Amino acid sequence: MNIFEMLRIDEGLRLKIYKDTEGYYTIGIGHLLTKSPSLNAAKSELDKAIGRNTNGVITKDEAEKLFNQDVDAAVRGILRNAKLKPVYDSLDAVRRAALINMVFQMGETGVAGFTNSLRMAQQKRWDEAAVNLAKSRWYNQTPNRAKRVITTFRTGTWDAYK
Ligand SMILES: [Cl-]
Ligand SMILES: [Cl-]
Repeated sequence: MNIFEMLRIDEGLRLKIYKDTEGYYTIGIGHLLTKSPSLNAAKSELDKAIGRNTNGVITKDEAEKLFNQDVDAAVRGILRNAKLKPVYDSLDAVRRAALINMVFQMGETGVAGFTNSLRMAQQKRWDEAAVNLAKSRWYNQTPNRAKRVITTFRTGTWDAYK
């Protein structure tokens, strides 16, 4: 298990534009294209991202390409964030993947507002963090995923993903 396989499981893989759980246009392995309700807009963002006229359809390789970029960006976002970096560097490799997952799903910003959970984790108070993380819109809107991510953070193992 690793970050790539972990997110591939949580996000799935779709080669045609689709709407995510929030109703926004997305493609591939959870690559958000736009918050706009315009499909044309979304198609515009897709073509720009891929470098061709896709007509809203991409290949597997193109999808995996975007995924790599997205993961890399996520990580760099964490390291560049003052709120995040210290937590990240305090963690073991498994829990680090849990935090990348969250950023990938919700943005640096969104995650940096789990301040309290962030602090407990820094302190290695796993159970408490777990409970606090669950008191969130995140958990109530996508509970199965959120549970997987939260057990990961809490235990430091890949159990939820088996
Ligand atoms: Cl892009
Ligand atoms: Cl879910």
